[PDB]
Amino acid sequence: RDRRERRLIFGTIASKMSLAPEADLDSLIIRNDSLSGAVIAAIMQEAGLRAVRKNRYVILQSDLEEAYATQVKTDNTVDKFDFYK
Amino acid sequence: MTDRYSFSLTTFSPSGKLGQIDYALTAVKQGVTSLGIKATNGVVIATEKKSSSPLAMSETLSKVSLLTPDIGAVYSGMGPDYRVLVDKSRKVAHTSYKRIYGEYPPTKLLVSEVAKIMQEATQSGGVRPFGVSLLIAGHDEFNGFSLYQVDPSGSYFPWKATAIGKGSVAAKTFLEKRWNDELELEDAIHIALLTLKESVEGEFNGDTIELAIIGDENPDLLGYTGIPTDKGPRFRKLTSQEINDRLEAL
Amino acid sequence: KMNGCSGADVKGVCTEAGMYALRERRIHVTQEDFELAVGKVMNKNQET
Amino acid sequence: GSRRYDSRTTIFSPEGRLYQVEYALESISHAGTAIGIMASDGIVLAAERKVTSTLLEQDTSTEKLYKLNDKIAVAVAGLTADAEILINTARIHAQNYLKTYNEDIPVEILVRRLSDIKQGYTQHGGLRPFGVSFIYAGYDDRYGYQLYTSNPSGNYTGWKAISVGANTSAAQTLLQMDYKDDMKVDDAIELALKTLSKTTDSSALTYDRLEFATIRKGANDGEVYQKIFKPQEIKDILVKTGIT
Amino acid sequence: MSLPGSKLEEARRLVNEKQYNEAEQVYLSLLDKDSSQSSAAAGASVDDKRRNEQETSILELGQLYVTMGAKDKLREFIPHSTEYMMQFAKSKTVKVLKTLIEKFEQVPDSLDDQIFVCEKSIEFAKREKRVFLKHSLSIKLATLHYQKKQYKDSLALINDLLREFKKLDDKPSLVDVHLLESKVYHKLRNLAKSKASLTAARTAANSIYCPTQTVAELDLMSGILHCEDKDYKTAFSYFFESFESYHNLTTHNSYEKACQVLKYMLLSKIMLNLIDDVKNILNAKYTKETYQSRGIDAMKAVAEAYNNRSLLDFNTALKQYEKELMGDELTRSHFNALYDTLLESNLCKIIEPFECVEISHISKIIGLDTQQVEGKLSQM
Amino acid sequence: GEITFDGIGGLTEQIRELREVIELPLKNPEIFQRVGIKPPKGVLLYGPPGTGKTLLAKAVAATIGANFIFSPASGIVDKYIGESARIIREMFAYAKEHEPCIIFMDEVDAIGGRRFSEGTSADREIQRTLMELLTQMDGFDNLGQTKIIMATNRPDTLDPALLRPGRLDRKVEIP
Amino acid sequence: GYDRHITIFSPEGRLYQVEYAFKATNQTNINSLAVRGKDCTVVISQKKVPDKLLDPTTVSYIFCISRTIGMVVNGPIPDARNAALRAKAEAAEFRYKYGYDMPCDVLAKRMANLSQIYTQRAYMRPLGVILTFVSVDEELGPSIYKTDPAGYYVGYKATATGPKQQEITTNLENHFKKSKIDHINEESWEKVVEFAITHMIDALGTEFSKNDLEVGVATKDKFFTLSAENIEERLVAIAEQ
Repeated sequence: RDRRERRLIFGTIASKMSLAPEADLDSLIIRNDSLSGAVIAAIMQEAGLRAVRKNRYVILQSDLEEAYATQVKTDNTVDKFDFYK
Repeated sequence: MTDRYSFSLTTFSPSGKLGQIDYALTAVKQGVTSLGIKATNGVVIATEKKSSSPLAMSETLSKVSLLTPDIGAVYSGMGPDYRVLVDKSRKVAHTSYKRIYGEYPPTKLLVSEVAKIMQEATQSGGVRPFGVSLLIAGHDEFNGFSLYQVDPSGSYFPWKATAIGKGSVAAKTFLEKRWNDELELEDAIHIALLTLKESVEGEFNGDTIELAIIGDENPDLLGYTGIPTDKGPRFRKLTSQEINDRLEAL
Repeated sequence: KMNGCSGADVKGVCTEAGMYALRERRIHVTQEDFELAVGKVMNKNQET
Repeated sequence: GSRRYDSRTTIFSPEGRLYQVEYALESISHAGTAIGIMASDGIVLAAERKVTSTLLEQDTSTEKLYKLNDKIAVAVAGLTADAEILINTARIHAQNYLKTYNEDIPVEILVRRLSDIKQGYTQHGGLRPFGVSFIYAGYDDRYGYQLYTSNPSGNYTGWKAISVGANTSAAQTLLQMDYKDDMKVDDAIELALKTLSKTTDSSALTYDRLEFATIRKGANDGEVYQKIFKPQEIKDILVKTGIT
Repeated sequence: MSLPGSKLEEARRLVNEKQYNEAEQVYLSLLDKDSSQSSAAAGASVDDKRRNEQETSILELGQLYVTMGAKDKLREFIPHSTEYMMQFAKSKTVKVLKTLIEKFEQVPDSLDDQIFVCEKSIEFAKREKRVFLKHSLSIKLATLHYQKKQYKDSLALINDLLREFKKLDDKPSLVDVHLLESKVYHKLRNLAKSKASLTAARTAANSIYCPTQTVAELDLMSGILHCEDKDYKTAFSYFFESFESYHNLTTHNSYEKACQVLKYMLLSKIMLNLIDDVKNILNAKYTKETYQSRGIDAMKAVAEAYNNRSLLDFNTALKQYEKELMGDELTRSHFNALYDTLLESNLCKIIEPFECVEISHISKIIGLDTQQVEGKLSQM
Repeated sequence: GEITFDGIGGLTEQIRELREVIELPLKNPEIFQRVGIKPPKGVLLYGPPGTGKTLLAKAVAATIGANFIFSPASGIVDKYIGESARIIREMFAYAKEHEPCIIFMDEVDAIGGRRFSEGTSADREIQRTLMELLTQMDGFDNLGQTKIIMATNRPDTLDPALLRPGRLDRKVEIP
Repeated sequence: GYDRHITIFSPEGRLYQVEYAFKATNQTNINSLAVRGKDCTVVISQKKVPDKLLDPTTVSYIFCISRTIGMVVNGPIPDARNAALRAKAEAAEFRYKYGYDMPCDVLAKRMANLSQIYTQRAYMRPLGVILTFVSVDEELGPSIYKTDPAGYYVGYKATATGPKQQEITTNLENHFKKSKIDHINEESWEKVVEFAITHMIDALGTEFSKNDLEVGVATKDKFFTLSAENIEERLVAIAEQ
């Protein structure tokens, strides 16, 4: 992927959802590496799932960052080096 | 899956190639990525190192060791496999050569003896093959600079540019099309840093990256002065602090 | 220009040659489109 | 039948032939096609190489052709790691004869000795046998030039023009059609390059992947000399024969 | 001094200290004056150790000749270097003659001397290295026709040489030729040959290598083709990708090349009409790269005119900034599109109620003259 | 439901986050419509057998008000021709007729697994279950008024194809 | 498992004997902490309290190879005592043949090379424990080298053995980041134990008494293990500062 090329996915999903003006879209394109639109769409969708937990219809910057750490990796077996080979 | 006879080192493989050999490369492929670039005036090697815990010491891990002052080495794989192999390889190099010809072994003789231990590891029963792949870079007065890719099967072949580990196939196409034999060592260092950076972009500094080159003699590393005849060590391992200086000029 | 081209690859390279003609909006396939079509079928047949 | 023990060489197969020898012939065909030529004035050796990668250095490395002594040079086909064990063993035993009798070892003695060394693993002990296709090329004062081939079964057979590796039956027919009883040196070189055109999968017939060595009795002072021609000189004879 | 290495460092500081005429005599004293020993092939002095400092001096002096008006002398100095090609740097004319022509690209110069030099030294003995390298000097000729604004001679030189471009000379040279070929049909309003040459350039880009300026131009030429085809969501996607490559060039990038990219990125934002994202480019110093002027700031007022949808503020900044804002040819095609877009939105407000209203009352709602409204309204 | 909140006590921190993505779309579907997102479908509750599987099953349906559907995975894979094909369809048809319902399962480790290439080898009813459950939630018609619940010992014993986003968005361990 | 019967790399490129070798390390469920002061190295191991039929004083997870050198083993006990007697043999034989103090770098490297010999022998079981060697070097100073059951050894600023190592590293990473040093202040070795106890309780989340823990102290040319009464004096010394 590319930093600017992925932004087409970020900007498209963000147009169909409500986001605060303090939300930084450049922090997602730099940190994410080799990911598809399905993972990106789950980030903005989790932001709404984190918003309904707080009973706030407007997604703020806090709900955007808290939703990124959950959807960044779906693999539970990662660990780090714990099991060699 | 099919036949265990391919896995048994005392039994010939029904498929024509020992399954223990092909799946040992998978263990090497699961490891980190190590590569090398052979030029006319020198050979550069670069690899990525295990970070482990955030409190782990980055200066403890050294993946580039010293065999002879004219020959370097780099490995990717298990920790003890390289240690036990080279600890015996340094003894065979001294006994079969330095205790006979009284010098440091050349490139063709040293690499041939390293693969012989892997041959016995894949032959005698009960001894598992090594899970490491050694990329040996050296310079002599006969063949000159040489870069040999040593596979755990025990078969070595010369390579101008090669890579091992998970990025073996990925960097092989890169190093083939990017690099040409007519270039120098200075351009080889910059290309080695760009290809290795593609493996992980998190930390490219000298803490997780080791860099070493081969070339002419260094008078500061000889340890003694007054003899013009004996040249200094041809191998120079760059300190992690000096690696960052090369990265700023990349 | 090729080696051991099967009957499936002949119909494939002719299909590729017709794709470059649609981009040029020409009912005829020019000789330039064949050189681009042969280059694709050689790499496609080389894989696997 | 359904019950087969391939683990130990000591267990006899229901058919009577060890299965390790059956599939060892496949590993020979998986490697490059090597063609030996036995002539009256010398021995012509031409063979391809298994590695097709351009990054590998084929000028300074020989995967098949290896020189045992001045009068004997052999071409190995099989596992590379298992080949160096038998190559060094053949060179140590060849020097023991020269260290004792102060003479060059005949071909028939070296061929029969190496056949039993490979057979010793299958005959006794649990060690793995090494399937390898050997091309035996040498000269002596007894029978003259002798061309022998070592099968994984552990025996040897005399041959005039023989090929191993891929297209074994295809290359053997091409050599016999143009075969000559005298086998002129200049005709044997053109016969090798002509057969390697159809047999090898590479139609361009690159020089870097070829091993060209020619033995000639008409050398200086009437002696048998072995010269290993560099790949740069291999490209020259391709133009003379009409390949390029 | 009387040393080849001392005259280079000493005369470097004498340019701003006194003048460039006295410092020029220092380099000329190393070339013609004295320096004769043994035998060598040079054409001015005689030595094997003077070839390094004399050819380096020509590269430094050649840049000062075009700036100070000495180009009339420099054009005849290059063909006199033919004798150096048989000695210095073991032939390799591409490392000398091509660099001397490159000196004319940085400093603005007329096309009379730039074309004469490339067709002069090629006729001398330098053609021995130019046998297979004749494509290099041919590309420099076709490049000079772009400033001439004549695409007939540039296209003729390319087409006749296309038969030798496929695997007969230089493999990566294709993308460099196919890229410049797309600019030929771009001004000719031909989208069939422009997209075809760009497709062959982008497809073969993975089969060969290109420098930083060429790779970034592949996206610049791809995104500019989305102006007439609309689809402005993916149009700027290729514009910001090229800016990342142009930002790291620094000195390698000029002021005009980076300023046009800033105008191309803001152009797609106006067509897509995003008010929050158009000002973030000028606010953030990373994407701005410190480029601001009257015409650059006028582009923000164009996007603000779409908010209220009025032609009063649209034509106000259009006629006042026309010296700059209207200087670009690509944006000029979009000015009438934005003029008709804001006008059509105001016309629908009149057409929505019942018809049969005074035309003079229509011009008062639009805000222009009666003759100006009747011409544009009847056009739609 | 049946089981009350007093038995599931101690999970309140986790249950509070689960009720927001479950109880809310069942009661007022217009909450997430104004935000522009979609509620999750699958929620994985895994732990020791018999501990937390029965309690959390009937407790969620008690607080929401939706009917309790218990359809264990042990009623799927058998020896029959197309059994798992008609089990999910009839289960989807029952949830389509009555909106206020929530489907619960048990012992889903036997119907899962990725094999190697994610085909069928000597297991007939496993692959038909893996694909059909994927096509119901990601298809044109999903269950917005019905949530799919699965129970197993460990999530690593299931098929990663069903653990991807779009179907199962929640992994909750029962300690 | 057709290929599972033996110890080889398997067709999946994964060693299944290492899979159960790491699981045996947590069988005892003992959490230890190893920290290094400026001039000193202090290690602390959790001492489990069995029933009245056993002596807690005799129970020790930290073995003394020689002076200044110590070994922290977390895992199966029968493999710990056999490796403890073996590690001491290489320490004494190295001081004879080479006549030099065996450093913890080579001491962890020798066990790593000896671990492959265990895997090389099909009739011998590899070490299923966690070998953590600490000492004070004359040149490098305090150093920690932990040998994994697979033979990996690398230096650690502050290491740990247990399931809580993830939480132990987090609290100790920000502590060394603000000071930008890997050593604890208060060069006096008596005060170093105060921090080693403080940072461990907050990391593990459970406070322990003198009978639930054991504290080793490795100084220059001296090594000793604090008794039950000396550990109680450490908790009292924390309040006095």
